Amino acid sequence: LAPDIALCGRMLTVEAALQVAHAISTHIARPEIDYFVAADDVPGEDAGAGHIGESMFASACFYKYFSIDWEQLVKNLKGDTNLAAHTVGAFLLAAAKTNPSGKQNSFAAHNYPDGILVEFKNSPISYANAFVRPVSVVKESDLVEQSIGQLSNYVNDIRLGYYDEQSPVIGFWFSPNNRYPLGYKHSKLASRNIGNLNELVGAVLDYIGGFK
Amino acid sequence: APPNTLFLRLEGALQSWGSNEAKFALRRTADAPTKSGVLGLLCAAMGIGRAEAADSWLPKLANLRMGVRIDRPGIRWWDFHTVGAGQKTRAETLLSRREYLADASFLVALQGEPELVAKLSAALAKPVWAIYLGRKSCPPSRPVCEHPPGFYNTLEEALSAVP
Amino acid sequence: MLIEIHMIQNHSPANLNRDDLGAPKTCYFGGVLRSRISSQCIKRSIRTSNDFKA
Amino acid sequence: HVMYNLLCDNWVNVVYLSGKPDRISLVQTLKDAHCLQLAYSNPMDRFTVFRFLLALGYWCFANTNVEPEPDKPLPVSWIPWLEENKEYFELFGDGKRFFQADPSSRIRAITDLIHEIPTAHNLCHFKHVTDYIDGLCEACCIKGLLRLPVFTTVGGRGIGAGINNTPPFYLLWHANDLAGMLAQNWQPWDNMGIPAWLGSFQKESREVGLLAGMTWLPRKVYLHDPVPGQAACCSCGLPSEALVYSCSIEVEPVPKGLEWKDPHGVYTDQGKSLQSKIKLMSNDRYTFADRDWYSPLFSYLHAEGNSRQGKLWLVGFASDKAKSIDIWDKIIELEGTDTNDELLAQLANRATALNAMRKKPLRGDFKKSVGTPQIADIIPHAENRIAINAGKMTENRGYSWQDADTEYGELLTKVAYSLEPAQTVDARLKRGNFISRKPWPII
Ligand SMILES: [Zn+2]
Repeated sequence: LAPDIALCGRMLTVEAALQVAHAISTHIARPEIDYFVAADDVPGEDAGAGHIGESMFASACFYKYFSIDWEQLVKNLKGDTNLAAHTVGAFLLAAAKTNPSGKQNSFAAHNYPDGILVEFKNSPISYANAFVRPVSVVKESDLVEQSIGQLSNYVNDIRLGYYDEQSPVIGFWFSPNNRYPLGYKHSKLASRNIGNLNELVGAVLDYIGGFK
Repeated sequence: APPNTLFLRLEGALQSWGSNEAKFALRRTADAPTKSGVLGLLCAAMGIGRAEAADSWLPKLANLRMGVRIDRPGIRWWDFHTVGAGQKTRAETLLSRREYLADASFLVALQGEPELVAKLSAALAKPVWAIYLGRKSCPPSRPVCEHPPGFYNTLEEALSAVP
Repeated sequence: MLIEIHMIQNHSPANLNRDDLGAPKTCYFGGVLRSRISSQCIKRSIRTSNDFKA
Repeated sequence: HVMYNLLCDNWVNVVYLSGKPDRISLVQTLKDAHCLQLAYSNPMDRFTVFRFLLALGYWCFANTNVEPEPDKPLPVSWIPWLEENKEYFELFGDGKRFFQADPSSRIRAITDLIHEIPTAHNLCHFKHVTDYIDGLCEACCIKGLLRLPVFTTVGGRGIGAGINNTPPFYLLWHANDLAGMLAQNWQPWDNMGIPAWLGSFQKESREVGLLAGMTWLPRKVYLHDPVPGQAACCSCGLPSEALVYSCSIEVEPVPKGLEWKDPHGVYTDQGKSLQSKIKLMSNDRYTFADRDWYSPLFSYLHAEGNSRQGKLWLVGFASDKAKSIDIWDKIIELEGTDTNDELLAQLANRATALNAMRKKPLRGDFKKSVGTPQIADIIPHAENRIAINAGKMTENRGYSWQDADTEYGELLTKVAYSLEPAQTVDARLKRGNFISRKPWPII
C-alpha cells in the first residue's frame, strides 16, 4: 500500500498513473564543446603529449508534460482518497523542485520552473504544437517570456476552438511572485494566477474534492 | 444516415508503433500505426483490461477494415535506454536502443457496423484510461476524436473527407 | 478526471542526459534540432528522491 | 502411453492467400503447399521451418527420384511415402524419438532452447517469466527443436557451437507460395549424404552430406512428458491443456577439421562465418547505423550466385559469444544484371565509411575524439531512406553511392544550423564547409 508502488508503478494489474513525457526544448538546440586539459600537479616541464579532450554541453528551455490518472490511483489505493490527494500534492512539489543528476558536479544547473499550468479535461492533449516555430529572441524580451507567450497564444486558440460542449476547462497558472503572467486579459487565459507553490497545491487539492 | 466509418488522428512530438522485428534489445517502429496498435488504444478507451478482452471484445473489434494516411512521414530518432538491474541480484546495467517517429501525423479510418462505430466514438470523447501513441511516454498533440463519423463508402472514399 | 501538468523550465549550460558517446540527448521537431531530456530520466529523478522519501 | 506425431497433429501455422490464418499438420501442409504461406513472427523460425521442409523433400526425392515442378501442389507419391514411415516422426514415444537422444542425467529448463526467452543467470526483462513454472506447448517445442542445427550460439563452458560455429547470415531466394518457394532453392547435389534424424547417431567420416548437415544435433536433447493444466506457453501464448516444463541438455563437440560448406551460408575469405556486426553502443571503429544488409552482398554474389532467381531474402542473427543481440531480415528486389566487383566491394564497406564520417571532429583536434555525435543521430534515418532503393543500389541500375550521398544534404543543413548558430559571417562559411560532408568509399 506504499505510494512509491501505486503511483509510479512496479519497482522493477499494477498499471501506474504517471505519463511523464519527453521534455522537448522550445528553440533550436545549440550544442557547445569544451576543450579541457588534464593538467599535472607535478610541473615536470617535459614529455608534453598533449592532454586535449572534448566535452559537450548545452543550455535550453524545456517544456515538460505530466499526467495523473485519478481513478487508477484511487483503485491502486482502494479508497484512501486522502492518501491519493497527499500523493498528488507530493508529486506536484517533487516534479517542480527536482532536477536530473547528470553531470551536476561540474555544471550545477539547479534551476527552477518559470511557470506551471495545471489543467483538468476529459481528452488528453499536449501543447507541443505551440513551439513549431523556434523561439527567436528580440530586444524587449527574453527566451522565457516568449515561450510563455507562445504557450498563451496556443491556449487562447485552443479555448477558442476546443471548448464548451458542456465541458468547460479549468486552468491554474502559477508563476513565482507572478513575474510571468500567462497572457494579458482574455479572462487571464485561465483561472486565478497565483504566486506560490503551496497555494497551487492547495488550490488543486481543494478543487479535486475539497481536500486538505 | 447512421455512421459507417470512424476517424482517428494520431500526431505527437514523438510516437512509436513497434513491429515484430523487435525481439531482444533494439525496438523499431514500422512506418505507421498497425491494427493491433490502434486496437489497444480503442480497448483502453472503453476500459477493457488485458484479460477479458481476448475472448469477447477483440474478435468483434478485429472485424474491421482500417486504412492509414500519412502526412509528415516522420524522421526516425534513436534513444539509448538503460535499465538498471539492482539499483537474482547484480549491479549490472542493461542497455537497449528504442526508435521513435518524430514529427509525424497519421489519419486512421476504421469502417464497420454502425452501432459499434457509434459506441467507439462515444467512448473516445472521454476515455476511461490514459491514451498514448504506442508507448506510454508519448502523449498526443492533437485530440484523437477530432473528425466526425459518417455514412461513407470503402476506405479510399473514407480517407478523402478530411482536410 | 485527468490532471495534466505543464512546465516551462530554463536551464543553465549543463549536460543532463547523454547518448553512448557523450553529447546531450536531442530530437527533431518543427524542422530544427531540439535538446531533449528523456522521459525515463525525469521519472527516475522524481522517484527515489529525498522529497519523495520525506 | 503418450501419442504425438508430426504428421497426425497440427503444429504448423500458415496463412492462405484468401486471408484466413490457420494451424494445420504436416500432411495437410504439403498437400496444399501451393495455396498457403508460412507465417512466423520470428524470421529465424520460418527460416528453420523452410530448411527442415527442404531437407525432408530432399530425402524423399532421394528415395523416390521425383523432381518437383512449379505451380504444382507437390509431386505425387510424396504424401504416401511420408505416411509409410510415419512412426519415425515420433515425439514423447517409447524408444523412437524425432531429433532427440539418450536420457542424460543433466536437467535444464525448457526455455534454454528459446533465445528470446531468458534462462538461468543473466536478466529477465522484456519477458516476465521464471524457470520451471512457464512451459511450452506441443508446437513451440518442435520450433525450438528445429532451430538446433543452424542457430546454436557459442555459449560459455562448452564453447563448441555447431557445424557453423558463429551463426552467419543466411541468404535465400523468395517467392509468393510455399510450393513456389521450394522451387527457387531446389539445388540437388551429387550425393544426398546420410540421414541424421532416422534414429541413428551415425558417426560419419570427415566428409559429410546434405541430409547429415541440414539436420545436425549439436546437443543431446530429451523432452519430458506433458503436464496437465490450462495455462498458455511463453512463446506463442495460445491457451492449451498440456505443456512441457523441463528437458535434458548436455553439450557435445563436433569433430575438428570437418568439411562442410553450408548451402545458405556466407563466408569472408577462408571459411570463417560472416556474422552481423550490429551492436547497441557506438564505440571506436563502429557507428550504429542498423540494417546491415550491405555486408553479405559480396561473398554471396561471388560464388555461383550471380543470377536473379526472383528476389533475395537475408536473415541475420547477431550475437556476441553467448549473449544474443538481435535478429532481423531484409527483402531485396534482385532482377538486375551483373555488377563490377570494385563498386560492389565499395558498397559492402558502408559501416567503415560511416564510422570514418562520424569520427571526423568539428574543427580538427584528432587525438581520440568521438567526432561529431550529432551526425550519428541522423545516420540511421538517412540509411533507412537509402534502403528503399536497395535493388538499384547493388547493381548500379539507376542508383549509386554518389546518388545516395544526396540524402544526407537535407539533414546536414539542419545539423549545421544547430552546430554554428551565430548570425555572423564566418559562421556562414563554417556552415557551408560543414554541409559538404559525404561518406568516402574505401576498401
Ligand atoms: Zn506456443
